[PDB]
Amino acid sequence: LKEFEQKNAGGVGELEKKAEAGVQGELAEIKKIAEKKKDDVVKILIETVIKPSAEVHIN
Amino acid sequence: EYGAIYSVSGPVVIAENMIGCAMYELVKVGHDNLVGEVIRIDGDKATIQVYEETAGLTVGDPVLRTGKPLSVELGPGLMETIYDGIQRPLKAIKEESQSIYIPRGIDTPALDRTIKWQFTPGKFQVGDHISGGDIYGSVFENSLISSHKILLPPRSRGTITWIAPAGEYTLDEKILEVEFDGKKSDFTLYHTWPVRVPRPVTEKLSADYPLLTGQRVLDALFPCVQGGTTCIPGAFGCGKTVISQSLSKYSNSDAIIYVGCGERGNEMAEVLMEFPELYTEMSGTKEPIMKRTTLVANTSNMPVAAREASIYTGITLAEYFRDQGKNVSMIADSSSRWAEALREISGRLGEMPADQGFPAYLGAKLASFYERAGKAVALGSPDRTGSVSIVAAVSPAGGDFSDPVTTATLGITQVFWGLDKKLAQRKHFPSINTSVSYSKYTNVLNKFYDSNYPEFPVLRDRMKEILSNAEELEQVVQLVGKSALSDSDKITLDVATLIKEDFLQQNGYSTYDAFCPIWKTFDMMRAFISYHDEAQKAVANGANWSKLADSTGDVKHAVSSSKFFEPSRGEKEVHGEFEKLLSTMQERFAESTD
Amino acid sequence: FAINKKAVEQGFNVKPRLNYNTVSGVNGPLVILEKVKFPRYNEIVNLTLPDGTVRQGQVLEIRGDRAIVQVFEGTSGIDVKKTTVEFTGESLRIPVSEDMLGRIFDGSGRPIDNGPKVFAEDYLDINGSPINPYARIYPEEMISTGVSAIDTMNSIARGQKIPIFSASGLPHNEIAAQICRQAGLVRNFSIVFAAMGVNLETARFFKQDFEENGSLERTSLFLNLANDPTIERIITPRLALTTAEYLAYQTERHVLTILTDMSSYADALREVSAAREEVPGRRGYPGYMYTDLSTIYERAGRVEGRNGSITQIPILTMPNDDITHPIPDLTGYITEGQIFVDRQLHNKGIYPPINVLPSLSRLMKSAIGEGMTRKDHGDVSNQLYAKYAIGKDAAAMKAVVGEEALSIEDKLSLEFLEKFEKTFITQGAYEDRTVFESLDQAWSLLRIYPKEMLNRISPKILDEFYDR
Repeated sequence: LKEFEQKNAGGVGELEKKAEAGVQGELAEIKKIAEKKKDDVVKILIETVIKPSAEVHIN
Repeated sequence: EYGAIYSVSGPVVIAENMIGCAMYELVKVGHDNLVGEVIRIDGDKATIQVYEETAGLTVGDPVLRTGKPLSVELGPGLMETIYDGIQRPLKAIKEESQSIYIPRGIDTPALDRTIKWQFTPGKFQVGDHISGGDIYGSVFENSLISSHKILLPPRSRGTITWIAPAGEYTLDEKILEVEFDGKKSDFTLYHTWPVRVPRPVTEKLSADYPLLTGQRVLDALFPCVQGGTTCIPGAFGCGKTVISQSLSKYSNSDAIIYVGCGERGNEMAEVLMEFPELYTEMSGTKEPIMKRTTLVANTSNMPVAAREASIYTGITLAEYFRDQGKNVSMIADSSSRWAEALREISGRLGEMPADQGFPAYLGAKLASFYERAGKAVALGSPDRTGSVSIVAAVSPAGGDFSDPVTTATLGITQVFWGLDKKLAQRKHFPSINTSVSYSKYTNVLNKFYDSNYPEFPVLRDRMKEILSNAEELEQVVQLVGKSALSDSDKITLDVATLIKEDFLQQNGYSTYDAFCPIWKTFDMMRAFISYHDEAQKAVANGANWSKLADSTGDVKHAVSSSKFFEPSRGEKEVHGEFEKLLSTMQERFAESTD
Repeated sequence: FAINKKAVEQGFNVKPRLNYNTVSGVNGPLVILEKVKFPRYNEIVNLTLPDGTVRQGQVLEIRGDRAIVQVFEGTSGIDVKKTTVEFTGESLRIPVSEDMLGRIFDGSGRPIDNGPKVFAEDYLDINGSPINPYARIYPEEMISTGVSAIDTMNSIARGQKIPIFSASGLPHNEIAAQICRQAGLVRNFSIVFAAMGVNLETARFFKQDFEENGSLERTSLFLNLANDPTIERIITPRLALTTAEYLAYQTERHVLTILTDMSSYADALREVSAAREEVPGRRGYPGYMYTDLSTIYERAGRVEGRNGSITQIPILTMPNDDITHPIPDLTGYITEGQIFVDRQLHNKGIYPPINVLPSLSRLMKSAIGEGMTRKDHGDVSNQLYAKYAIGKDAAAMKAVVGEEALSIEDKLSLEFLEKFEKTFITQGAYEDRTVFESLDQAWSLLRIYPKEMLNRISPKILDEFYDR
């Protein structure tokens, strides 16, 4: 049981490496995709902002 | 007219600028053009029923009146179809939508115009006087219901100025030029009729020709006759649907209609897709029984007014068919749910009930709704003879005297089948309390039995009397247990036990326990009668019951297995077996008695 | 797919909102406005107290320039001069996504666990639209639980409404937790549980059970305690059902739902039914909550198009150990099956303290028998029910008459009963019983009797397993 308790402390450095593996790639790809559609969406939003929408409620 | 929406309150709306309308009249409302019927009017503010959902509606929206009350479409294509409470094609709506939802404002027609039919002119020559209720031609709709009759809707008279030829046709086509005053009489293959008002008839008649269920207690004990009705409690362990299935597959009904109001959805989907699995057990094996079935299934989740109008729609369809001189049956999901909807609507309207949550008129409304059933001779030259039978599946609130609807039903009906809770507690289904149920028709129906089993009535009566005596003596014995008791005491106890385990028990699913004919029941009854009578007359002079039963041995068991006689096996092989059984029983009694 | 790409275009037109400042009256959970243009019934509106605080509510009644608006986040500090009302002009929209796993949601459905917005894939109406009646499939693949009573007498097929009629001060929540963690489908699963009108300890308990279970990653919660404004309690179940529908019928995943309290729901509905006059039903309850209950229970089952299925398990608390009381009675009307507990057995230190006699599963026949189980099950259950009732009534009779009319079979049924409650019903909080050994114990108990009393057993089955 003492050996098992000690081994319960053996899993303290694998957690950080697993977290780094889980994060790094997704971080990198998010940063990358932050540029392809970047300008496209910028233009889309800016253009859509200025549109007039003249309307009257009729009832 | 073009109204403006003034106020909206959930399933209630107040329009303005309403003038000259009928407090029962369809209306198209809102931009989405929803459906609603005015209810209460005053000045120019209209209280309108809404049969759909309200969301995002605003004042001033256009309001379109119609000028007519709620009606249903009558003609071909009805049969073997499923609709909502307000007559909308579930299948057509689903397929058109290609989704799993119901859009708001859809108007899929009740009867499709996408199918042609092979019409045939009747015998009415052009230039002849005509009136409502007179057949002028027929069309083929289905094998089981071939030759769909075509009738002139009532309130329609004139002289036939023309007749359409035979051949293949669809709806929408004028087929009969008539003139009351002018050519205006143009009629296509279908027509309509307001739900609230029942159609007329030549006259009514008596009742006879008892209905059959296949389950021994009902037919044998508390007779049921077509052109009538009754209340059947639903326990979900007493064969909630088995009775309905047996009725559908055995009742000599020309048409079957079942409706769903408190459908939990599971039962709905099941019954729907297990009807396909069902087969017509009549005049050969026709895989589809739905050719005799048309359903109006509505879950609670639909607007309450739909559950309100479901029964009116169904009964109207029933009358439409029976006008052709046929036999029809109705099945109701749960009347209690309908009453709950009624009280909900009344309260929402803002008028106090008087029955711990039910408006007073409930009784009158139920009486009127019931009174459309019966037997009658049709109206018109062809002289048909229809018959409408129904049954109300009363769903109690966990009590019997708590819900007045029970009293209302018991005050109007003439056959009523109660329920013993303890039977269910013992899983003794079929669970029916004998001491409470009753059927008045037994009186008249002697004139029918005397033609087939002229000794059945008195035998049944004596059997029921014996059962009552056993019930009575139970209350004495239980408080004191076994004591100084005559052999007749054990005789009554054991005969009652055998009757109940035989009669009041039977598997809902077996070739010999889920269905029985009249003659087989007759044989069972006579065998038990002979058993008990011979036993009693034997003990009348000594013959201690212990040694008596030992001498007769397993005669009680000998008759017990008779239930395993499979019916439909000739009716003479089974009858011959029962004759042999009676012979052995009578001789065994005569001999072992001495 | 592309059609999905071709439908979001509507999310690019923006229209400002009217900001009214004409509050006309306040009465507890209700606010009354004046001079309103185009009320647009069933609208979500936002309010700003004269301090910077912002809360929101929904309109319920509308007429000429008069709209009646309920509100959730309390009603204190409201002034009739310095408050501003804005009209979003729309009903409630709930953001939805796949990422909500392992997220804690308030009663209003917001990340209360330091996590940012859900980054929604879409906003959904909390009130969906009805499923076409001709679109549903019947439940099958009877799922097990490891609980002798539930698994045997009232087995459940996934896709059914199943209330748990609990009584006050009972370990019902623990029963549900053991059920979920030990959930077993042998003929994985996403669990969303909503906490509304509840105390605190239950929350930490359930979180602990999920963490130890390890399934916390495949579940999400909506939390709403008593200190939270009571009014929003009428919303949480809508959010839960919307999320469940989205996940199941768009990802084809089998999902189970747990509702802690319907009693608080009925309480909130009654609460906001009197600030405005309403002709009350039985015990003050507006008669129409039948409709709302149906709306809640509308969402369940399976359909042909979607493989994923939904199953509802609402825990209900009897106010006074009662069924005819409006809440339990109405629930029984429309719900499916029922699970019952009794105080006597618990006082007798019996876990779980189920009461078989009232508890009945309306739907068991379809998902039992051969193909997935052994056909004996039906007769086993019927005979068990019958003998249990017989023993109970025999004990009751003796309690008033003594040993003066007690047949041998009477005391036989008694001793059978005592052993039945002692062994069969009792189970450890960590042992799961498959149907097999369950039926084995059933036969063990049964074999005390002769082959003639057990008339609820077919001669065939009566002879197959009477002795092995």
